[PDB]
Amino acid sequence: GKGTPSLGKRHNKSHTLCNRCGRRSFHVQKKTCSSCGYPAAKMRSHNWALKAKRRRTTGTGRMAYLKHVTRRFKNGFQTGVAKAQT
Amino acid sequence: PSQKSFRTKQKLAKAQKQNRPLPQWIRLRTDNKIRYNAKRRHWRRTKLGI
Amino acid sequence: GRVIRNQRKGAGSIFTSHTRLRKGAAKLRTLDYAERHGYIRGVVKQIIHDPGRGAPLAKVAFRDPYKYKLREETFIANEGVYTGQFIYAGKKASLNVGNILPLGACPEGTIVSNVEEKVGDRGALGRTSGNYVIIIGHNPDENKTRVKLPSGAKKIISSDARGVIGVVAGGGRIDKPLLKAGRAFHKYKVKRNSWPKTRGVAMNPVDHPHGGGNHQHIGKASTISRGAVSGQKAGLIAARRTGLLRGTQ
Amino acid sequence: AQRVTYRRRNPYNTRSNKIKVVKTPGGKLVAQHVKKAASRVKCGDCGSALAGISTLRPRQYAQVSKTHKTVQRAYGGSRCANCVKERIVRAFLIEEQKIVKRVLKEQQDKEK
RNA sequence: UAACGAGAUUCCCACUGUCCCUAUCUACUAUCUAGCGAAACCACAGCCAAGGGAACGGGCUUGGCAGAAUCAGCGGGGAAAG
RNA sequence: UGCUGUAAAGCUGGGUCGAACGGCCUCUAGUGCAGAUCUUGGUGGUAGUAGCAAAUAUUCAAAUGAGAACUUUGAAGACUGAAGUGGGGAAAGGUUCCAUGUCAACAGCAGUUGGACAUGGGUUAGUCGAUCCUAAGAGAUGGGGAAGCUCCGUUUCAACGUGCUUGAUUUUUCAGGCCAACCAUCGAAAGGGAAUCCGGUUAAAAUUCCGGAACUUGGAUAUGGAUUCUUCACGGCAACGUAACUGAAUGUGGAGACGUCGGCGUGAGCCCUGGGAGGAGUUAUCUUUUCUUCUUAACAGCUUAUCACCCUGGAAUUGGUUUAUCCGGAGAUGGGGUCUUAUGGCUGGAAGAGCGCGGUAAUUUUGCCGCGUCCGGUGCGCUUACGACGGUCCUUGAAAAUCCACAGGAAGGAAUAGUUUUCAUGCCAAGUCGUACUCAUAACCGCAGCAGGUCUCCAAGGUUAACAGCCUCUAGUUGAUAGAAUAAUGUAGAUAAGGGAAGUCGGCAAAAUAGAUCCGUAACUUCGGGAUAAGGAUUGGCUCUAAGGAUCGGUAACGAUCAACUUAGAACUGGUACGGACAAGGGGAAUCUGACUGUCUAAUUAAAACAUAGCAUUG
RNA sequence: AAUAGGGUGAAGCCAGAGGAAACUCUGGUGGAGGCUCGUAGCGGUUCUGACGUGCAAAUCGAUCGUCGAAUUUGGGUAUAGG
RNA sequence: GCGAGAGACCGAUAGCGAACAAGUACAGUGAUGGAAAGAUGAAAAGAACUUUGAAAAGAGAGUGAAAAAGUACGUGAAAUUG
RNA sequence: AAACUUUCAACAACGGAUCUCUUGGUUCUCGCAUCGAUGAAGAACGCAGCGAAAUGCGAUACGUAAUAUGAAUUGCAGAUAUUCGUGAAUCAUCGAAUCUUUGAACGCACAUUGCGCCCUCUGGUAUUCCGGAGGGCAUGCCUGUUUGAGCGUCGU
Ligand SMILES: O[C@H](c1cc(C(F)(F)F)nc2c(C(F)(F)F)cccc12)[C@@H]1CCCCN1
Ligand SMILES: [Zn+2]
Ligand SMILES: [Zn+2]
Repeated sequence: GKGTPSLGKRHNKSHTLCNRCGRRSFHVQKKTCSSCGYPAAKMRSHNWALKAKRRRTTGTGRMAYLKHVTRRFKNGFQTGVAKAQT
Repeated sequence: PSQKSFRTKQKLAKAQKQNRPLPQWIRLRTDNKIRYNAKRRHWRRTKLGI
Repeated sequence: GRVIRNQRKGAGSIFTSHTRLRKGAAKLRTLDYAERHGYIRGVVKQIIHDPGRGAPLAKVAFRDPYKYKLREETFIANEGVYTGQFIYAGKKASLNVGNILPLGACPEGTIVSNVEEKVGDRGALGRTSGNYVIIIGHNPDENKTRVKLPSGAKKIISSDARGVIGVVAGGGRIDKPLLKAGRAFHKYKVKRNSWPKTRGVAMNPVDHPHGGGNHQHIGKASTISRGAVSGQKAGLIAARRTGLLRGTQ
Repeated sequence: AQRVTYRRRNPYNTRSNKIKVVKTPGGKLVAQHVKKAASRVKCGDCGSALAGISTLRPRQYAQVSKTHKTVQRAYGGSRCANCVKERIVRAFLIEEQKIVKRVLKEQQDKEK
């Protein structure tokens, strides 16, 4: 009754893909993501889930801009172009 | 279903292209460690969760 | 224990009223210049059934005194009101069934319905089928009128409060037995989720103060103090007396 | 006998998913989807169906000439003939009685 | 308390393998073969009688005895398994 | 291979192996395993054992191949039996679709086969959906709470328009005229809603492509027609008609827009059937025979209706009238008309299409020619749509976008010319996303190719009350490891002398009854029931008889023609059979208990428990 | 959005008979009901049947309750751990 | 976080979960949960060719210091097995 | 006596222990201060002559410019590629750029590749309609500008 026969009536997704994190944690009826908290301004994160922070944090993606801030700082945040040596 | 969203159809397009065997000229490269594509997926066995 | 059904009704999740089919709120006109100083005339267009109400409602069309417009009002139909009847409302309106008059303009003994508790609230008293308000007397010095409510209580209202002359239509509804659970189901299907009722003595001690025991019994007096708290007020609240009512009160 | 299928994705016998069974020039039997039946224009006074006015689905009234949607009379496509007749007589008699009540009133506004 | 009841109970008619008291028949197994091929469980293991013993032994003591490898059944024991 | 030590252990011979390691004096510790139902990994006995047994069932030959119970083709035998094992979809899956190749692993036997493996191919829209609307509801803003994450509120204590409409101006400035109750937004691939059909075509797509024929919306815009000198049309007593035939602000209405059941009527598709023109089958005998083709889309015109309405007239001797008794001096019957066009007919679309035959071309891309495609009938038939009615409720059975009409009379209009795109014709455009396939005893969820679960459309012949059961046509499958035997014990199913519950806690299980027609039917009762009470008789086949109707023709009470299955009776007849398979109540006399219909412990309790109407009390 | 085919035969209506009246009786018609037999459906009584390392972590077979409403059901939506 | 230097630290069941396409594969509606997996050889020199086989393979041969290193790859213990 | 069972040895299996490594981990110390509306962290989808992943990048897409260096890349192929040279390869360096759809995410909306409006240019006989290109339109708050509102209020 409550096992195999009832498990056959599962064809209505409670969650769909999230637009912020793309993870399929976006609750359809609540219009909220259970993973990242979208559409709230802040990202959902808790100190009681330290392993969850590992999965989605700085360094787990591309860091396409923070990659180069260290290299730009070491040169004093240069403006201009390089001069060819004589 | 036949009636699907663009976002759904776009995820299913990527899933087809990642579902291909290893090109064999890759096994001849120097210091190569990949023997086969380890991320294969069959439709009946593992679901996409899309 | 657990939160009892008494306390679950206040949150109002599944206990709100089913209002899809209702035909509008039944109210008198807003008290305006015409009603305060003279009278305005309207015509009854419809007499319709309002789901959840025993009294039929009347749709009465009035003219807007200030702009070229028609105003549709939802009145509670008094018995004898018909479609095409002219309804006159105001201080100078005449004493005819269906007319809306201030209480001071009605002689003693006048049977009036949909009476205003306060001047301009558009009707509070005697709105259910077969019910009405009797005018007991007037106090012109204090500008007050004494009325008798359907419960038998006497109330003092401003003589400027309005009411509709006659008895609310649809009376005698209670005289027929429902005869069926299905009839009560259909009765409450367009009112609210309050039926059927499980007896509290038939529950477990979590569910109700009356639950539990190796026989079904209340165990303590079912008359509960007025100063008791929510979750305790199950039974006869602040009962002045109990038992079969014998004689006059 | 040949059996038919719906021609659209709706598989349910709803009010807008009604079909007829039609034989085609190919000697076939296909389903033909039937639109919802039109309702008659009715009088604003008595509620009866107005004569002389085409029965169309509301957007289709835009696509027909004016003679199909009206009758050459006052309140032509709005009220029926009998309800217009009562308006004329009531307006005439009541306004006539308004004059008598005025002349009568002026008789009591100058002697008592 | 009429009507109703997959509610509990007693009696009567009809009916019958429920029984006296069992017999016979059919299909699928079981059985044998080709292919395929698990699991529970397992201190070591596996014949009895008495004795004593943690007071009901497969093992100890004293007797009876004791001959390869096995197949189908079976449900006494393993104070069987869970 | 041995030696040393009581021992923990140390050293050594031989084999294997390939890059580091030891003795002694000290330091240091994550330092010694047989157990912890220890942890992780690996391997046994059991054991070639249990088993691979639901869904009726397969067989012969040929081809392919190294290999065939299982692949392909042919022949046969079967099943699902239109409430399908058929043909589609919604959810869900995501390439499972199609072609070619292919068999290491998977398909609990096999495999040359596959939803497996590999390489490629494949989804075409102004008209089908989404998109738009609002539903229950969700939720910004102004504000008000809260330390705050945030909560409340959505007509709300707000100075809330990214307003429109014109004459314009080309001066990219303007002049004004009206309004702003309500109005952020999201919320339906089953509600509402602009518009497409037929024939053909692919290996796989088609209401999407090709051919033809249409339609809607938005824009531009000319010609014809129409109108005006009585400026913004005529006709009809009227209902109202038409090719058109000004109309601002504002207002009023209508459509969108609505439960359920009952019988009736009409149509459509299907079923049934006659003639004729073809084709196929049977032919020992018979059969003017059995089977089969003979079709007509969206769209345009004319015509077509119950209801409703108009004119005439004035009604008791009351008449008209439905299967169902409702209407009429508030105007019936009669006579004459108007309207809706649901539905049918004719014509165009359109025979040029499709279908069925016959004759020819050819490896042949692909064909070419000829003929026919016609005229009816029937009905308590089945399904479905609509219509006019009737019943029912202490139940009266959404909203909005959107479209139209009317009221109003602002403004602008002619004569040598003026207006209008609601009349006809013509020109341009319609973007975005989905579109393959499964929808299930193998494409979804149950760990799986699981006897479970999962919403819906179409529905042939016979028997019959029946869409039940049984047989068959179209379509689809023949899938489920197999072979040989037929012990015990089983599982599922049968029968049984005489007795008939003696068995057992207990008639548990089985048996008996069963359809229909006719007869007969008790106590008790809330008068409705009990009741199919109980208890009896009949039932096949064949040959007849009688009754029950329609349309025409003027004691027409008659003739002519046509037509559906219902009922009743009689004779004969037979191994006394006959609802012959299927289908299908056992009954009676009482007690306890709950009034009844209904509900719950998904997965051990369905009850006397819960609920209920009714009664009463309390605020 | 879905729900074969029968039985029974409530109001209302038509006709006839009896009666002084108040009224009564008979034959039709009609098609009511949380009525009834019984399919699909929904449920799950009994065999305390099968299976019980199953087809299945609740199924299979027969038997059975109910089957036009307090009915069954898709989707949307609301209610969230004292 | 960025950049460096170290250690009486661990040495692939240890040390971070991760020495490897590791927060990967995979599970769950979701929050979350979360592995296994290093080593041929100095160098592919990764076995040409003949022969049996439908093929996988086998037997010769060949490369290599070694095939007692053949990718099911250094050494190759025990259970278990011929 | 065979077979069978058990024990032992040799060889071969099963399996992956032991030994030896180690671009990894862990801990300690030293030095530094550098994310984002000038659009970050993160996500999705794409990009190579032949790529699935990892790594890199964004329609200029395993990268463009610049500076330095000085002859490669490499599994195969190939220059309309290069060698006493503005010249191979190079995240060597890096100061100039590109940066799809998003995301605090900003026209509104978003389970939709949904729906607007403004300016300039352009095509279709167009101030109004349809198509294309480029540039714009969020909220709170601050300073200032302009236009306003209120018998709150001063003057004539
Ligand atoms: O004061 C009495 C009264 C009664 C009632 C009644 F209850 F019947 F509706 N209505 C009255 C009315 C009335 F409202 F008009 F009905 C007015 C004045 C007196 C009335 C008496 C009764 C007898 C006649 C005079 N009025
Ligand atoms: Zn998210
Ligand atoms: Zn009218």
